[PDB]
Amino acid sequence: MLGLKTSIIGRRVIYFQEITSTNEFAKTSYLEEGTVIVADKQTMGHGALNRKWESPEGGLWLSIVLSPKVPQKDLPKIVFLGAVGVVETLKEFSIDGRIKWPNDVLVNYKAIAGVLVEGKGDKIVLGIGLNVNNKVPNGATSMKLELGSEVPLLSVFRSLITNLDRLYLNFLKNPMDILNLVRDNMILGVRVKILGDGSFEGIAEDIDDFGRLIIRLDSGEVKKVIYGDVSLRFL
Amino acid sequence: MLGLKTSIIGRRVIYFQEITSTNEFAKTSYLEEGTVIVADKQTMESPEGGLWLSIVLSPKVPQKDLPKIVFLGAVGVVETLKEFSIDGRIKWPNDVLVNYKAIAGVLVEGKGDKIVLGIGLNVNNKVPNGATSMKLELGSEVPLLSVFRSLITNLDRLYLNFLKNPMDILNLVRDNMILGVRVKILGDGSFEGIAEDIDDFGRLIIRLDSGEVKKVIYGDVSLRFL
Repeated sequence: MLGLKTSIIGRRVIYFQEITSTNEFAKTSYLEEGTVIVADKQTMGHGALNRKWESPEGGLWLSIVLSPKVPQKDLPKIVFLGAVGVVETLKEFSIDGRIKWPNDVLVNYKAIAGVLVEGKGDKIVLGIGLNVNNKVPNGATSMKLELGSEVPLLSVFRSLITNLDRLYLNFLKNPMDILNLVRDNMILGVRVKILGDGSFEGIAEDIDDFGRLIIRLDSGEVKKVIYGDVSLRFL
Repeated sequence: MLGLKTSIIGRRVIYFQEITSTNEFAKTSYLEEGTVIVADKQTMESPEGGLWLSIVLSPKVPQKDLPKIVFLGAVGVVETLKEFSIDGRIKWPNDVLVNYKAIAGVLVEGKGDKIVLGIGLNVNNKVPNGATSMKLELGSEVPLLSVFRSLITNLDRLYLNFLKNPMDILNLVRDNMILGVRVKILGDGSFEGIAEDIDDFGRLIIRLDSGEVKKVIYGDVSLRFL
């Protein structure tokens, strides 16, 4: 009854009034490629680095099952499809989102969405959490706060699924393309600090052909940061 | 993202751009009670524009009451049609007509612990000769999702009350069914008479011209209006 016209993502959609985690369900259940798992609220949701995700009613919480037949080295870039898809959807609603490498989307430096990718067998699960009408933590934002009006949640879902399907179909053919979209929609030219062991600071210059963040330290040294188990802060 | 607030029916919803049959998927798959299977179209064809869904139910009521599940679907559809100002009436015991034109059909299949309630309703889809749709009745396209929300809400209320008071559904059927007219019952041969009412078991009571009264149990018979 939803009348989705996408080719792969959205062929099937499993909606839950409540769920522990859309990503966990997607990982442990046999689902055909393109299946979208979406819930009104998550009781045990999280994002990258297992950062607890408050997923109250009003937000868009979903996961997508993908099994891309692309070279092994390209498989990691799936996370960027999510970030770019969110940026494209936000633009349709007149909101300018920018990517905080590698998994977050900010609006005027305020967090509005997060992406996470996990694996189970040969299946890849792309998880996305977008603040729409839900209440958000101080410092964060939502489509509702940015527009000063409630936003039809289903309309956001339709828009995002449409954008993700388009990006995914092209990814299967031209997998290097997504990096260019990320590059043009990410926050660069500013100082950042990579947290954790061997912590360092420098200017986030760009991302390379592997999606690694290229940072120029004040000494002139150039470091390439792999995305995945990385924590970054804007200075 | 749908924000359904129902108690059981609609706790989960599995949507398909296309499927062979929502009833077959529901019967075959491991699904929890209340899960709704809905598709834009069924290939084995229920065309795009219609509301094609199946609901997984596990009612813990006496076996003598289970035959009444089909009525939950028929009444639910009638209530939704009335919400859209369409006069749907029940053709005993599983069809809904508008001025004698088919607009919806209900199909229940079960094996005890799992009963599948299937419903097909013509909304914006093209329909066969003699049938009608919500779009044809209202004169314009009807938001399919709005019909879905309305129906799911009605079915959930009807189902929850049925679990506690299985007899209540019968009065809603009587109040919304086509009666007082001649019908032909086809099965082991056939007979004709006036459809008088439904009894406490949901059986159709027919008065033959001879005065004989027959009680029809659905399962291996078909009803035809004359």
